[PDB]
Amino acid sequence: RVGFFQLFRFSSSTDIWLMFVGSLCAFLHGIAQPGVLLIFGTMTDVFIDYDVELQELQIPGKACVNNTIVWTNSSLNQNMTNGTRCGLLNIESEMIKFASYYAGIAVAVLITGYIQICFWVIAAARQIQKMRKFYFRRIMRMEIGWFDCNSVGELNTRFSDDINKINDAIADQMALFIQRMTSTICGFLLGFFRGWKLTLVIISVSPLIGIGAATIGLSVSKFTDYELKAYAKAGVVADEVISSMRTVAAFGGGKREVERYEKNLVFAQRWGIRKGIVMGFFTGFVWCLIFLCYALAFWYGSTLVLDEGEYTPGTLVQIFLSVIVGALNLGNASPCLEAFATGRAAATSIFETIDRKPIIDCMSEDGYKLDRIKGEIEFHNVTFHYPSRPEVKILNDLNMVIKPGEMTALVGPSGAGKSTALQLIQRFYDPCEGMVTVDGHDIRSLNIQWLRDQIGIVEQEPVLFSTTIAENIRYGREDATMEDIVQAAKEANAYNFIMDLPQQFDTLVGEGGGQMSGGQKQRVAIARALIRNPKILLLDMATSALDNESEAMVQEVLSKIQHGHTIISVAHRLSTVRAADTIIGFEHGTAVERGTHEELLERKGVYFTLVTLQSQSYQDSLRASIRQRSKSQLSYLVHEPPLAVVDHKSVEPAPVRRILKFSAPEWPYMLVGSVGAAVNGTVTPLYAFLFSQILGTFSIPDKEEQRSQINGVCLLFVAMGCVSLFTQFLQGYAFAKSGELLTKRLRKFGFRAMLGQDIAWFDDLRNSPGALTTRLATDASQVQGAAGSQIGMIVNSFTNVTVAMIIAFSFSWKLSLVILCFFPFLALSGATQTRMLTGFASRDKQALEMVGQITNEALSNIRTVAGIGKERRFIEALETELEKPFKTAIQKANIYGFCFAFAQCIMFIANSASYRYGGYLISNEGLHFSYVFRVISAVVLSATALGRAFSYTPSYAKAKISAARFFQLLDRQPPISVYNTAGEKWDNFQGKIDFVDCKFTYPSRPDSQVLNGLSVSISPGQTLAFVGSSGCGKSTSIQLLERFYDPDQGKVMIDGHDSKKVNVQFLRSNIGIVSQEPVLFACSIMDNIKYGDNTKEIPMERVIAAAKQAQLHDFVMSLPEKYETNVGSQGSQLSRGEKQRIAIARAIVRDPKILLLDEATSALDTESEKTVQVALDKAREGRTCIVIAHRLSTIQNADIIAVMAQGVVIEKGTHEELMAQKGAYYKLVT
Repeated sequence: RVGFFQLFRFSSSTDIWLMFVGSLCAFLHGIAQPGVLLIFGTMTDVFIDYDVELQELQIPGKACVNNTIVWTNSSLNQNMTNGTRCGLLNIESEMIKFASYYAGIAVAVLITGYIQICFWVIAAARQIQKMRKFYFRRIMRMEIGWFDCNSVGELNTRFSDDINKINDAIADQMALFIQRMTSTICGFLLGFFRGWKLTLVIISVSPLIGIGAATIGLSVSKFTDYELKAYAKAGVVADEVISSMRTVAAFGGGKREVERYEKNLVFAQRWGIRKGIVMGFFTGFVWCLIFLCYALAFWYGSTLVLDEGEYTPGTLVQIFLSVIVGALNLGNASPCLEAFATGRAAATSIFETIDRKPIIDCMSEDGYKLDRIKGEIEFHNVTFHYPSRPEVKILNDLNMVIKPGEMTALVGPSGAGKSTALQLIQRFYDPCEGMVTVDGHDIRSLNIQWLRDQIGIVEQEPVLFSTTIAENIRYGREDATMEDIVQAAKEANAYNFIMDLPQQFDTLVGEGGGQMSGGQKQRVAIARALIRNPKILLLDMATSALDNESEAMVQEVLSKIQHGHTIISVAHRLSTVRAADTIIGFEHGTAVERGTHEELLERKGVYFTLVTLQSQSYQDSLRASIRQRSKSQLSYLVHEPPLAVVDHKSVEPAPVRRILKFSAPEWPYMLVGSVGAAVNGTVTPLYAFLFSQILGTFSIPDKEEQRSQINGVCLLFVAMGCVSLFTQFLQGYAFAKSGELLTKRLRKFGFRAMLGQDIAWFDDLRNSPGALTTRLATDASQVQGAAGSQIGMIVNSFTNVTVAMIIAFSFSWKLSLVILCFFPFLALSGATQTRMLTGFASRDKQALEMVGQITNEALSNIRTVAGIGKERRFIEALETELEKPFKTAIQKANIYGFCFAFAQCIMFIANSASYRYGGYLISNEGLHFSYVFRVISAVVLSATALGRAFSYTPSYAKAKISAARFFQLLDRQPPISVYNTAGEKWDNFQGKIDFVDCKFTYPSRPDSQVLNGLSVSISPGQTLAFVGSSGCGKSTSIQLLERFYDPDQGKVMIDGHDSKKVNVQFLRSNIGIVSQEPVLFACSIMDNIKYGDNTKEIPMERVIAAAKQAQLHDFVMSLPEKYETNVGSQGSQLSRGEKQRIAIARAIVRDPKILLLDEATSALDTESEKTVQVALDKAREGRTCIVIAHRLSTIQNADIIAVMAQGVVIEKGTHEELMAQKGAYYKLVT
């Protein structure tokens, strides 16, 4: 949507110069990497020429008998027919020259790379600082309707993240893109313009590699969606069971659910296997294509192109490496394009909200300004509806006037637009129709900044800012003096309270500061209103948010010193309007009454008389994890060139011992994958060795032998390609299978154990059903990243390194030690880069936290800022705060630039030193020149591989964290284990109950809501009813009788057996519960009814009897499919009045000895209550029932009752004798 170059719209001249210089330096640096190969070609040509000369000089004196052609004295004044063929080439001098060239290139790369990053990062930081301050300046000027439409929760995200995305888009990423694009262009150009036949030939094979890479890329996304579609077949079961855990526990259906989940994990396992197969196969295919391209390139570059005489070996090597480098760095530019797209997309909202012109805003050009106003204000035909929902009219032809120097009160229903009238007179909105005037002038065309200065409002709910009390009061008026603040506090009745504080007026009083009671906050808000001595005072239900004592105290401050200046007040309670000079009533958004107390007492005064009479979900996480893991595995496609230059850049955690011990059962797959990875690691140094071998053959004098050896090496390349294909595919498949098996096992055990935890474990907010589902789906999958792939990567890197070191030390140990000095730096470059980057990002976010704090404080209560406070102060405060992120950004620029430039330049220094020493070795010791290339390339490639090994940072730690989260679960021993052993069982269950003064407080809930002193007993067959308060007892007795919780103190006696001694499952097998909400399962009606005794089979006749007893048999028979009809989410919606009867049948079918009717008959209508009450009453025949009902005594008049509201029971007996003793039961008939 937004043009990419629009992102730089805030660039200044200094920024333009910085970006231009950075781009120039990036261009020069990018040229360096493919440009160095030109020197390498001539270096290898010199090596080969010297080797040919040296091999010739070993022949035994050809010219010592005859003149012949090319002997030693050809360098001297002798008649050798072919001319100079010796002496003139001093190898050491040439190598000195080339090492000097490499050192110079290294210095240039260092300087240019540093400047590039430094300048680009600095320019981006400056531009985004300016952008953020401008964006905030624009928000604060939006009309409040714009804030009604837009949520603060997303404005904060726009301010924090979206601008960070733009930063990433115009930050160093642009410089890296420029460098890599110029590098690849030069890499291809220096091939084409040195040899075009070979360059064209090796390019012509590129399309197949492109197809392979594109196939892998498409596969990532395709199989992400396929996996998500696959696992949901079990995700639905998991979510269903966990979201309704209490019913499953009550009916003991855990085993069936576990089996159902196990039966469904297979689809996800299968799709994981297939994704692994595909990805491994295509990676192997790409590797095979790479090696076949190598073989073709070398065979063709030899035949008819080098042995025929067109090229020199140096040109061949240079062309090949230049094309490889170009292809590699074209690939590395892809992340920059993704970053550019993300930035271009994210900038749409920011720029549109920056360019938006506000309807009404703080300004001085809005027009007229009055002086010496009477304060008189009036309305005319005002009709208005909130722009967030224009469907509903709030005001309708409002025509009312407030006289000056007096008070006016507003009364009426809350929905009569009572308060909205206030927001219009401080001009939060303009009326849709009509006009509002003050002192004879329309509010529009009157300078808003001046207008809101005359008005002073008392907020409906007090709001204070994170500063001192003195400043919070001074916000009302800037030039207010300290004694003025003291006077305002005294008038507001806050002075005495404030002076009692530990630090008095200077105490911080924000939400982050010392907390205060609501009354004191309202008092200080009133002081803030008063300090500006407003001409018009608005009281928008000040006391509505306070308790009775604070209500009275604040009302005492109000209506006491309020005279001279007009007051417009909305009454929280009607009694307070008695002193108003006038009273205006609001109904259907129009003024009606218009008469003072005596005049509105002309008739009933419905409101006043009435008040006096009455009062006197996992999908996001799973998708992200799947995509991130797929991308992580994609790193193995990396392939550098030999020689040349490297590819610069492509709750506590559990011990790995536990993870591997848990993953033991699938060892053979891991072993096979390890073998595959070992061979794959061996591959790289072997191809470096083959390259060095190729270079050597060009010094062979016998042309036919040279041809034979080159053909042999090409065949070895082909064989290595095939081996790499097969081994890569095998590794991928084996490790994918290991990971999937581990994930399935872990999910099975995790879900199986999750059903064994005590109910209280589910109540914890840390164990929300959404959180549990996310843990089961995502975390169970991430654990494989620490067992399967990690072992393979470790083995791969280890084998690579060991083979490379073996080759290097076998062929030359003196040169290896020289090149080995740079090995640590090459290995640690990438790891240090990544970890420094993430640390800097974390520090930058920590710095942004303060801007987040200030901006959230400003926006969360924009109404207070705009109406009474000052808008400009917050803009300037945020501008001042924005310095810290810029300060951190500058040092990030410096440090990151240095660390990047040094990492780039280290390789060139290594080449310089290594070849400088190799020259000496060739000159003196007599190494074959091929060994120098062999050693250097092998060591460098092993160093790069080892460095890439340490890049496991993003995934390994979180995999261990997930493993720890699962392990803490698996070994947990809940206080009440459904899987516990047998205990205190008996066959003769009688259903006798007895509560012994139980004490209970909920965990994860506040220690209030307590059950205290409950002591009641029920004989078999008698029904007990609980009624009274809506808390502090009643319901919790249901959950204690069932083993959901155990009493904190006291005991519950079931048939004379202590509850804590009875086996949980055996006890729960005899109880039947009904809940106010009849939760059901998506199976058929018959399945739900059969759910009652899932542990055993039952005939259909029992279901018929249960449905008949539940007033359901006839109803279900009327459904299209009868008993087999599907239920719940199937779409066959059934009203609660029917699902309740289904639940009643489910409870009855098991023939429980005890019934728990937890507030049934709470349906939506009286008809449902009538339908279900008969079924409930029939259910209790000959059973011990603990019935709880919200309805009056009509329900519970059947049997004994308890009525208390404090847990303990004092009043107990039949309703008739409860009536006789004049108990609290009378309230049920009063």
